[PDB]
Amino acid sequence: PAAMFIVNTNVPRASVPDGFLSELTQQLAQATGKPPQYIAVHVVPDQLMAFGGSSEPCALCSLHSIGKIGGAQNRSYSKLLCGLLAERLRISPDRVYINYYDMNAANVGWNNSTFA
Amino acid sequence: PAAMFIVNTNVPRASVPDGFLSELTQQLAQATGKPPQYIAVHVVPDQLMAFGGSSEPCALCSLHSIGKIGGAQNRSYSKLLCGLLAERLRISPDRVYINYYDMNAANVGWNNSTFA
Amino acid sequence: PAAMFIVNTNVPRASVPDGFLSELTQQLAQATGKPPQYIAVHVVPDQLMAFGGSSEPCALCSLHSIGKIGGAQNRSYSKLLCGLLAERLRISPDRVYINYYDMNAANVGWNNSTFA
Ligand SMILES: CC(C)C(=O)c1c(C(C)C)nn2ccccc12
Ligand SMILES: [Cl-]
Ligand SMILES: [Cl-]
Ligand SMILES: [Cl-]
Ligand SMILES: [Cl-]
Ligand SMILES: [Cl-]
Ligand SMILES: [Cl-]
Repeated sequence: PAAMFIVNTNVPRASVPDGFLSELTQQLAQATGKPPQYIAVHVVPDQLMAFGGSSEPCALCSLHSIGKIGGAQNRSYSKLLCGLLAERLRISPDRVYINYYDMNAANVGWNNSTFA
Repeated sequence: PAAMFIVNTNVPRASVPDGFLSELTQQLAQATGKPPQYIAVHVVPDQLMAFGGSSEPCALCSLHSIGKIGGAQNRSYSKLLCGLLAERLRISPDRVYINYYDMNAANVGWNNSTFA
Repeated sequence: PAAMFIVNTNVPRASVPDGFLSELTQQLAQATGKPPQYIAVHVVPDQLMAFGGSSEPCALCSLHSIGKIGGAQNRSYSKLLCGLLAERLRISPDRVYINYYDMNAANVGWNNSTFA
């Protein structure tokens, strides 16, 4: 099992609250049902980005996961993650995209091998 | 509908025009047939990169879109995007890769939900 | 053909050895059997990341390739790449993920066209 979440945003680094990586780890572990040991997170502030031609605060994110991806699940993840970006980074949820990827275990490397 | 274009390059931030993200937004809106509101753009300069073993200017890019991806369309997008990168960032078109992704609406989160 | 490898890490830039990009290019050319001219590499240090809730050294990587991706092949790449990250960046192999992508030629743009 593995899942990784990346958020790219134009919000300044100083605006990312202390503990944000830990919150994302914890809340994604809950949402996906995976042990937090297997969750990786990456937050990239201060980016040169635009959404709909506006450079107001926005985010482009991805969640790659071995399983636990699907229509209803992804709706739930989007409510969780957009809520966090709004409440913690002050980004409007209508200025967030999250791309979701269901990875085959054979296509995820870890510890000198793969999960297959 | 949604599309997102990301360009990672070793060219310096000062060499990225201030209007580039808007230029990309408008040209991609035209190319995909989508209103510009649905187009997001992310440019990442000053990267540590090599292309073919050389660190002359280069770009690694991706275009993710809900639909409007396919053999012929992608041939056309490559001309558009190579043209823009050549003119505005001074990158030779033979030092550009663009990975194309046709996303299912169910796998694109936006505004606390997905597009499905 | 085409292949591209990206490594995102929290390790500082100063700890990435001189010659690291060239080592990645050459080792990936050997591993994939593709000429180095077709291989692009991208290293992104100093990132805000966590792996398993910890911000000890870690890496999130991806290898996109037209072909040369599969169960056994990916195991082999993971041993190679984790080995390099361990010896050169001092990152433990159990704090590395590598996502592997077999791209269709029609979905890889280069030089005003695609590979199809
Ligand atoms: C024949 C073309 C499509 C090709 O494979 C490439 C060529 C030619 C010169 C064989 N150079 N090159 C550099 C980076 C990526 C791809 C290529
Ligand atoms: Cl589901
Ligand atoms: Cl996969
Ligand atoms: Cl098409
Ligand atoms: Cl998809
Ligand atoms: Cl294989
Ligand atoms: Cl593909």
